[PDB]
Amino acid sequence: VEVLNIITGPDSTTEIELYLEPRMGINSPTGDKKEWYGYSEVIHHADGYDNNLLSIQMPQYSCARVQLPMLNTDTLMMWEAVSCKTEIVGIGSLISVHLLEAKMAAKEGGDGPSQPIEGMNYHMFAVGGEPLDLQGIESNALTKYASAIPPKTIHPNDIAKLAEEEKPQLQGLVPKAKARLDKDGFYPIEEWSPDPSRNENSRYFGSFVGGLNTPPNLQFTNAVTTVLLDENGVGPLCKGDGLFVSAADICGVMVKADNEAIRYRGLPRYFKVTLRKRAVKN
Amino acid sequence: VEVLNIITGPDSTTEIELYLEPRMGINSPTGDKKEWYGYSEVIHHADGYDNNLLSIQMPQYSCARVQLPMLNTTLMMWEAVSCKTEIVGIGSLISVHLLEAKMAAKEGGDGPSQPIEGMNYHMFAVGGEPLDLQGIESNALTKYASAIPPKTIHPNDIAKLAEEEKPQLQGLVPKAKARLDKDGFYPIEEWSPDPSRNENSRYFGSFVGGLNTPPNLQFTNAVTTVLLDENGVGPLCKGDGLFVSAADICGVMVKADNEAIRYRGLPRYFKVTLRKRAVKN
Amino acid sequence: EVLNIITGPDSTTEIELYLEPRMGINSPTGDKKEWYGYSEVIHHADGYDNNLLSIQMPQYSCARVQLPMLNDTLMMWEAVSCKTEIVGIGSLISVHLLEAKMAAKEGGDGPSQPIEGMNYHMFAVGGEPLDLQGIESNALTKYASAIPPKTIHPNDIAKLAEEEKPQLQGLVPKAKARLDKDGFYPIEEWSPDPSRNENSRYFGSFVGGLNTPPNLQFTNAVTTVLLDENGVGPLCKGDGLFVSAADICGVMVKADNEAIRYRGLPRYFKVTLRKRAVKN
Amino acid sequence: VEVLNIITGPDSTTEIELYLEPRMGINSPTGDKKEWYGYSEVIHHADGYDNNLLSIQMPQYSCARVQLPMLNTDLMMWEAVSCKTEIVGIGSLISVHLLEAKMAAKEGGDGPSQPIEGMNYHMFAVGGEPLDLQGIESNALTKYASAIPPKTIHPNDIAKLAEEEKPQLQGLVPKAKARLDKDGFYPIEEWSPDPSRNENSRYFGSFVGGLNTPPNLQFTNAVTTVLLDENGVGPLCKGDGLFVSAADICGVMVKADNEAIRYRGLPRYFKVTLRKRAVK
Amino acid sequence: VEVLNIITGPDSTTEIELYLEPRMGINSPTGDKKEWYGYSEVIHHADGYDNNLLSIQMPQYSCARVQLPMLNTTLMMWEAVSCKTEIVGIGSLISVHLLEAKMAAKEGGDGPSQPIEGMNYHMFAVGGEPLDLQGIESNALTKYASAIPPKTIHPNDIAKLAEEEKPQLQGLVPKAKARLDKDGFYPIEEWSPDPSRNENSRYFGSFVGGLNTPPNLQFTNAVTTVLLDENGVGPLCKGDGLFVSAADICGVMVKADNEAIRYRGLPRYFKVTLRKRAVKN
Ligand SMILES: [Mg+2]
Ligand SMILES: [Mg+2]
Ligand SMILES: [Mg+2]
Ligand SMILES: [Mg+2]
Ligand SMILES: [Mg+2]
Ligand SMILES: [Mg+2]
Ligand SMILES: [Mg+2]
Ligand SMILES: [Mg+2]
Ligand SMILES: [Mg+2]
Ligand SMILES: [Mg+2]
Repeated sequence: VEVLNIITGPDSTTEIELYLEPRMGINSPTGDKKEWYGYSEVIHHADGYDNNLLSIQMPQYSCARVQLPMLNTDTLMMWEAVSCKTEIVGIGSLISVHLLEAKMAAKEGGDGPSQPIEGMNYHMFAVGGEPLDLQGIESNALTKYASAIPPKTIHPNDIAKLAEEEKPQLQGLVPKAKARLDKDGFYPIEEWSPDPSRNENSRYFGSFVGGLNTPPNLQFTNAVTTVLLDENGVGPLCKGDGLFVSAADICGVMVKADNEAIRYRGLPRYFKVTLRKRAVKN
Repeated sequence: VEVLNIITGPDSTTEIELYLEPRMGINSPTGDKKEWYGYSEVIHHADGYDNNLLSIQMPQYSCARVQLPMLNTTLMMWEAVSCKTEIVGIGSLISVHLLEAKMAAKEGGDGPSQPIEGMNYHMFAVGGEPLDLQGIESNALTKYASAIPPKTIHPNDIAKLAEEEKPQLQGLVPKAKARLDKDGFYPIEEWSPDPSRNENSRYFGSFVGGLNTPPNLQFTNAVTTVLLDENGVGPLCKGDGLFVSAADICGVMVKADNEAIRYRGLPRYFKVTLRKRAVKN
Repeated sequence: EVLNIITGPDSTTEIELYLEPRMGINSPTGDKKEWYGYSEVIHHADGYDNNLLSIQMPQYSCARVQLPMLNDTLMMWEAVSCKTEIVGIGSLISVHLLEAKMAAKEGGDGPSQPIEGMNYHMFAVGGEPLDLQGIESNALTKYASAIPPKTIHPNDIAKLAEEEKPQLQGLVPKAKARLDKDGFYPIEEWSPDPSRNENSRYFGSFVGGLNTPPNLQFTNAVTTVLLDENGVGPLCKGDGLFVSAADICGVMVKADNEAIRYRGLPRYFKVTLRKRAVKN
Repeated sequence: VEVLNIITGPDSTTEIELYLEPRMGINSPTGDKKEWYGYSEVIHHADGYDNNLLSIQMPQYSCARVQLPMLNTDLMMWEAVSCKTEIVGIGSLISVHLLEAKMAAKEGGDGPSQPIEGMNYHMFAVGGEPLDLQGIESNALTKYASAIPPKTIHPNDIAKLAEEEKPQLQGLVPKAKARLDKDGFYPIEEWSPDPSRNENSRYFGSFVGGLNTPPNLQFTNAVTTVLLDENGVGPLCKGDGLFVSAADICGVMVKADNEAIRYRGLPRYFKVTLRKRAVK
Repeated sequence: VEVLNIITGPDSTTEIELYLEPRMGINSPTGDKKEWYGYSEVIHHADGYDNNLLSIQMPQYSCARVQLPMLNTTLMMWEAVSCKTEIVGIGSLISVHLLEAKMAAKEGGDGPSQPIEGMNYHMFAVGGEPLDLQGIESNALTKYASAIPPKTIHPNDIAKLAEEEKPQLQGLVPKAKARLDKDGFYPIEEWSPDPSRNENSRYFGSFVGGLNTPPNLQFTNAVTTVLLDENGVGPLCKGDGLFVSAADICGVMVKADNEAIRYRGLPRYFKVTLRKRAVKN
């Protein structure tokens, strides 16, 4: 669409708010594993080699489409996302040093606190007028993944369909390994990144701090607004009067006392997005 | 309501100042545990599983309401424009002779104590009404002690989820909402500022986790925090009250005899500048 | 001589590409294809007890992109700005890395050590190949030779006698090259040359050590401006744009002997160009 | 005071420069302990419990009053506008041959010493009256030695709480207030700048704690600190006195024989620029 | 000199570029120790106590005077306005096969070497005359070796304090002053830029200490450092000389056999832009 003038006058703006709950692999507070909702299943070093890596061991992106007030119901209009407030909620919970099943931080014979949540932090949020474009990669192209119908997750080679001999290409950049973030708890973080070659109609912001013992470093405020306008002053334009929000917030890992295996911990993300009416020509 | 013009002229502005003392769990310098005022009770890895987690083992938010000069006695409200805030007693964190603290030296050494280090949780807020809180749990089935009168409130006190439903609290339970309306009552480990409310508050928060992290803190009187939003409107004080809230966990001390920890908190100063703002009811 | 910016329709263009990492195993083909995007294993005495191999030496990526052919006024493409991203940062959360050391005590079943340690990140956009300056940490390191050569070393150009090679631990002005070949110039021997690169813009950071947490951001909301203090960006000779990159994201540690491999990630570039009038 | 116009003309500005030497506890290069000037006395975990903690084990604030050119000879005050401040001798922190310092190597080794590292407390202040101080105790019942005359003042020297009320000092005791009116006298561990006062002072402070943390310090003559408030008004010098205050704990050394520590401080330079301000 | 107008005209500016090679102590790629050019000699904890500390064990400041085009053949001086500067060879710091370096693995492993890490000291200066230095000692009674002719100069070489007064040098001795007037002669561990002088120089310094700290270094040709003071005046080049100074310790290597260290330095590049300035004498 050709983008024309910002529409002025009353009822020219609106605001939408929502939460994305974390999809760390145990994605429902129902069923056998409900006690660990908001965490991954336990991961051991030879998972994906000695056995098939399960979807419940692979933190995934969160996403939602929000229905906007129907436009075009004079001038053809679309909702334009201009700015958002986003917040990781429950950061205070990460002070706990009495984590159930967690390794004790003390010498043998001590009675110390648990190790708290620490280690790799992966934080991303996106706002767009259509689903977020993803690019696939593998750290280990020959990782063994559990297979189900219906699929619980999608892997880059499910799309790229390289033969065993060509799958090492996935440790680099395989142009065919592309997808849209159209399903919540379905695309693993460890295999999918936002695609900087697309996303012309989305904005995304991410940080990663790696390692297993690194201090989680997180801020929270309602005083900071993220501007979603591009260099021409145009924000994401909401196709079908739909706003698409995407998130991933791995806040670290817990370490299990009995075998020192880990689980990822995620927190919910809040979004408040401000939108204005923009005139367009088809 | 509808905000109109900033009121100008003589006595159109005012300033308030106060201290919030830390509520790390031992919240009074009186009684059995008064020696540990400004610290938590000792915490061990199985507390809340093998026993009931005590209110005194849970660092809590500080809060106060400050009465302003009464207005309307043009409708007018006090509008908080800016504040100076400061953590006081940072230099006390240099101590390497902490009472009962683990020695930082090999066996047979005479080294210093481990100083205060590890997880830092710093938050201040200024608002025209109590700060909105959202409940969470790191572990939904943590066992909590029940004191008389009750010393803390927990998210499930409000959500009233059945034991099979409580794992919802590891995510976002919308019913688990409260207002920061009592000093030393809302635990930091279960309550966060609610970003879905707080339209009339400003909050600023930082967390650095782990047990060994260096506390990293600045102090100055040369920095002003602006409380105005994108429209140039600050918090509007309902009932001619200003609400201030804080949490400042500065780290942990480690006990020599069993390597259990206590949180350490420091007091926070606030100076808030306000101006009269015309409003339409 | 640089004249006015060209105005009007079709006065600008955009080009997009990916540079794949060249950490030493530079092809997903042959005996070592399973470690594409990683280096060969490195041990402390490699380059002393044996010849250091090209596959053990992370290298710069580069490509030349053909622009729309230009040519009233003579015209060059001028690189104004770019968006660049490291892609696949999410893959660095893996704690089940094949052959990696276990992060737990003997008798544990803990996760693998994740990728961590030294990060070397550089990107460059230029109207001609990036100028490089040669150095050696250890001037007498032994390097393997092949024909065709898999890498070029500063002394291949400087041609110092063995007694003079210690000069390469400082600054040897003759040890200069141009980044004209992808997966050829080792990071550990070649730096962007600050005495040239008049027609190139480069940006780099290094955080060293073997245990350091990788610290990486990714966004599409940040533009890097390529204009100099006079408002002139890279001017594209032969209607070619030259992009260069190095992204060492850290190392993996082998369970067997605690030897390491470097890990690199691909880098995306989008470069916005405008027509600049020039004279001669 | 009601503040009026800046006074312009010749002789309307002046510049003050001086050094504050560190007061880490060994506050003089004379006497039995002179070898450790610029360090604290050694500190053990049980000091203040098993024995009385000494003034020489407690880093203290540095301060000076500087007399300015007298005004209202026969209403004007000096206004501090800006300052350049520098920690001098930062290069000395590279030493890995510190006297009596723990060796950084395994038993059997001949490694370097541990260098200065761990908790860094850096503060400077410029004001037109003494810096206001608020008292606190990390441990309210710490036992302090009493010298004659007194070498330090403690918060309860002013608050005078009974031993049963002293745990109040682990929070905020409003009675525990003092002015930084004496060099090498106010312990950093018990006194902080009082943010409820200091309306006529500007202070700047950074702390990074722990025993293992790297010192992180900058030095330049290219940065000016502005002392003006939101109204463009700097500190106004009461009685034509400028007050400068500092604390620069750069880290600790570890003793080889018992692993006890001494704090190490460095001297701080100030250049303050002042102008005449009319006042009612 | 009273400073007047910037001189405009076609031949009113010039640009100089040069390298300063590192003086970590082994200061020439010739002689017995040429193999360790760009490093210090090995350093042990008791050096300067059980023995005389050698000049080759003490990182030193680099410096050069560049001859500018002669002016005054009305009265004029070269004014340094801005520079680009760069640490060259940062990529070399990825090496984990350092000759003679400690293995980063358990006994019986075959791990990589420990790479260059630990203390980073980075300083550059541009002046119209030699940089002013202030002397200090971490340990006033360190024993310095005394070569003929001297290979370094020590603060007490200028302050001439008796042994009983030398502890003054752990603070600030006003007499301990020098000018950075010789390449590889002034140890970093004893000499800092003098902030009480250097009215006609600009210096920029950073230090990160410890033995295990990751080097943290950037490189670009997109960053220009402005040398103009508050008044818009850059350094004025006395006798038509430009004075550049540097120190770039990038970390230490750790020896396998006894875990003694060597410092490692890298070369620094300078491009300085100068303009003609009128002055009055
Ligand atoms: Mg490919
Ligand atoms: Mg595109
Ligand atoms: Mg829910
Ligand atoms: Mg809301
Ligand atoms: Mg040379
Ligand atoms: Mg040049
Ligand atoms: Mg009190
Ligand atoms: Mg006050
Ligand atoms: Mg002196
Ligand atoms: Mg001076």
